[PDB]
Amino acid sequence: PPLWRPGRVLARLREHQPGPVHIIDPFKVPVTEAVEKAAELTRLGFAAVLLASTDYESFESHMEPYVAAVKAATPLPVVLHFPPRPGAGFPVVRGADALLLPALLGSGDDYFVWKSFLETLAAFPGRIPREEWPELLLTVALTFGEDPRTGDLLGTVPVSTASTEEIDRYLHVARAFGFHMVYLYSRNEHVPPEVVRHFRKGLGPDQVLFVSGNVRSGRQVTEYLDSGADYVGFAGALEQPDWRSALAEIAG
Amino acid sequence: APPLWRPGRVLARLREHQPGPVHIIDPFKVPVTEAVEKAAELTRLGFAAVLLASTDYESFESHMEPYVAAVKAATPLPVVLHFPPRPGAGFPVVRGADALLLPALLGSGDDYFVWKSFLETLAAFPGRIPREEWPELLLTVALTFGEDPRTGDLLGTVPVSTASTEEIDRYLHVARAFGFHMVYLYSRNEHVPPEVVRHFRKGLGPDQVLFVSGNVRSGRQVTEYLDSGADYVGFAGALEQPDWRSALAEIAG
Ligand SMILES: CC(C)=CCC/C(C)=C/CC/C(C)=C\CO[C@H](COP(=O)(O)O)C(=O)O
Ligand SMILES: CC(C)=CCC/C(C)=C/CC/C(C)=C\CO[C@H](COP(=O)(O)O)C(=O)O
Ligand SMILES: [Mg+2]
Repeated sequence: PPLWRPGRVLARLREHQPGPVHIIDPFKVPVTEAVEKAAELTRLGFAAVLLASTDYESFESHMEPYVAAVKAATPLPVVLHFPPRPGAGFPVVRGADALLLPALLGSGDDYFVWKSFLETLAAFPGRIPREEWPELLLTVALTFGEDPRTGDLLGTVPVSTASTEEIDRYLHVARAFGFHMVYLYSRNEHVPPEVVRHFRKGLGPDQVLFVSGNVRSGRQVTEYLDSGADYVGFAGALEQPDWRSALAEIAG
Repeated sequence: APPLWRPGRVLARLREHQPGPVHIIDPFKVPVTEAVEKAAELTRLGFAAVLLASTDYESFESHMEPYVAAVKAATPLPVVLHFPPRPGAGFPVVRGADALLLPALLGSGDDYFVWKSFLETLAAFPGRIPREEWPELLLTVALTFGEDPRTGDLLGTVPVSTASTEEIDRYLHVARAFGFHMVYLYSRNEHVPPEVVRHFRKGLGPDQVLFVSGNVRSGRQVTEYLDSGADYVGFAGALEQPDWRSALAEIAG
């Protein structure tokens, strides 16, 4: 089993053409609605389905059957993205194709910078046979704009864009440590397109670049893809009754 | 549960013990009876720990479990293992060791030796050894100085540039933000520059332990490195000879 080495999911993300990726928050979206949504993602040509949230409780009992219901509705890989908790590490369930593991390089708490990875692997394989574990996508995760919620929870400080000094240090780490992916996120604002370009030009060719946060239009998706993002994530735009119209606009 | 990667007793002792020399016994070259004779002397000098370390090893578990047990019966000092990892296995480990020094070779061109060795080692934990009997892990930034094709060929290391502080400062930023426990500055064929030691001491947090080793053969060298800010000054080869008692007395005095 690849585990922390590159596997099937990373290969699919590297070779698929760039595009939008819908993110289903499984603790806010009822499983029946997630299944209806998942059936549409497949038709649009998205590369994967991400299940992600800042908050979670009773993870294993909720997520194992939630992941199975989504997998029955779409052939796309199902990737989990959640923060770790001291004493447990990152949450995991069998059936997920991959876990996106964020190393929060801008956090003031070394647990969220990377020690969460050590706690997670110490606990591996735990309850799940090694042969059935999801693959791990080792990711540099950076936050942009004022965000006291993630700051309070994970210790993140917004990345300073007054110079490229801080991002240049993250680029050196992303390259030398052989991270698989970089995830640029803004909870309350927008990751700057020029930061996306700086990362695309500074990363190796096989390092996958995700951008998300407040993407609500196809124009925003296009601008980020033109700036070099491999995938543009969006969750909140579809957390409403008229999600089918919003999805068609974002994917158009 | 074992502290494992969290700070434990061995790190607390390294943090609080008086700075000084630390002898490193290569267990694949030094016979165990000589290691035991050495261990008794290191105890008298009040060194902080006994390191068992080597670039090379074979049949690790069967050789090291009895070797560590004999050294532990000879000294009350913590026994710390320091060896390179191997893809497919991670770092080598035996029960009985108090701690394993885990080197993140930040200057390597191979990401396995930069840090993925840590992921393979923890994945494999607990493995063949019960959780409660595992050694503590000392998370360490490991940096090499001077021409060294042996470590370059084995682990992908490139000598750290001392032409400016650009490279070193990036390693300090990582050492601090990632919360490494220790920094180990090593030169196989030359000497780590005392000024680099001082730059690291000034740049590290107060609880980050700084080790320097490589070609230390005299007490004057130990004093110079301790005066430059090293917490511990390692030495192996100086004692790999018949007149080791004289050499130890000169390095420790
Ligand atoms: C901070 C970090 C990057 C990782 C640590 C783990 C962590 C907190 C993972 C949860 C997923 C996440 C980064 C943000 C939540 O929502 C956005 C979509 O936003 P929108 O509703 O605005 O589209 C998403 O899932 O990407
Ligand atoms: C490259 C690195 C720092 C870590 C990777 C793992 C690794 C190769 C561990 C083995 C220990 C080591 C760094 C060097 C061997 O001898 C010196 C003492 O030298 P002297 O005989 O000149 O006194 C020592 O043990 O420190
Ligand atoms: Mg494990």
